[PDB]
Amino acid sequence: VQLQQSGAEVKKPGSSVRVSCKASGGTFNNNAINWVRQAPGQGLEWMGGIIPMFGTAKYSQNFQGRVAITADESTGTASMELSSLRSEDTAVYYCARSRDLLLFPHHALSPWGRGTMVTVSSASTKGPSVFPLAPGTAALGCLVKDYFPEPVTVSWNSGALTSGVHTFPAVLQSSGLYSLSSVVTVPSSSLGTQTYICNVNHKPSNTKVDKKVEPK
Amino acid sequence: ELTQDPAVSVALGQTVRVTCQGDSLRSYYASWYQQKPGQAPVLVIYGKNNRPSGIPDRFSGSSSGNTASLTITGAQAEDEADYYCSSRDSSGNHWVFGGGTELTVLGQPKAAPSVTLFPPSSEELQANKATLVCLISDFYPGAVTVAWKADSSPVKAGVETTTPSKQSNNKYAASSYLSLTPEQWKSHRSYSCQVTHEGSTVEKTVAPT
Repeated sequence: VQLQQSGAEVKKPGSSVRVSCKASGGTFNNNAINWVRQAPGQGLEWMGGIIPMFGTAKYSQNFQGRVAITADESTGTASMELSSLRSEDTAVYYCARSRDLLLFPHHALSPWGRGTMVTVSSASTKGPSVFPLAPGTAALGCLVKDYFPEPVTVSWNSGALTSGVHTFPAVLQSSGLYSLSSVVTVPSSSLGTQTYICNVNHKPSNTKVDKKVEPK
Repeated sequence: ELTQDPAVSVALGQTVRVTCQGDSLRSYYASWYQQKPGQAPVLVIYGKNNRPSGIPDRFSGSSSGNTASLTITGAQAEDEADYYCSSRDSSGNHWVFGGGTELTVLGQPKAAPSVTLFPPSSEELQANKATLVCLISDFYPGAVTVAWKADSSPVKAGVETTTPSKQSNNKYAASSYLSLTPEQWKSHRSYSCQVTHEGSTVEKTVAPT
């Protein structure tokens, strides 16, 4: 039983966002789906939950009036809509399963989805520029420059290459835009012969770009 | 409301205890979540000392009055994380979380930063921009500063530098970016990124040559 969540979003203050949580097995059965958020660098806060089998939901009073959770038991999908958005709603939003109350009185929240980053900002969206960082071992990388908002993801060779990869936390520039880099450490003997490609994804700008990184 | 100590330390291989307190714990059992940087929380203990599948038996829980405790024996570097307690509220309607406890596992070796400095790419120069990229990783403890030089002269303008962030191996990462015109980049003999860590300096240089 795994939970899959919709992708990162950006919304302007005053608007609304809908975030999805999908059950891998196609069904929620008996269970509740809970929504828990985490503002950057802060703790966890429960927002509400639903039992899709009956559609019954309860909400944190911190949000009552601008949160609504619904579900489609037929597609095993649950959605949380947060409206009248404010900057302080910028957070990663998780879904997490709880089991039936009376049958599992002492159980908790598990499993958790991977989280959905939602940024609430009136600043303009900006897709990144991607540049190759050309190379015992050698380091090579990709520069992901001047974008907004978070997040960006980087994979290497379409995810085939994971060992030796380090994707750094973004810098928030004084300009208000972000930049990050991803580097992989590889055997220098491989530089002539092995193709290395970074795959950069920035959902808010609908950016999906590959860059081959060659020796100069 | 649930309260926890903001932080607790433990020596490598030893036993650490994280406490949780609140009136709702009179009604329900606390549950405990482990969260590492950039990751979703993971349930480790619930109910009367129950462990979910795949959680090692080094983790255990107990409860008493309006308190609960998470105990980790034989602490490993890998146990370093934030630990949250949670429970149903006294009403039994909603969920409440404690503020989290930052667990530090001590005894980690001093480690110098690995520094990698990249010059501007051909592609970026062609687009009439120039960014030097200084990438700093695997240092401990997590305190560095970064500075730049043109030839042997300090350069403070056009610099954007992160504060250190904890890596998954409990060492730290940081980065710095220096923006130049192509003309500036071409003008000097070299540029340097200089990283200061624990009274030591790591300087890497690049040259348009």
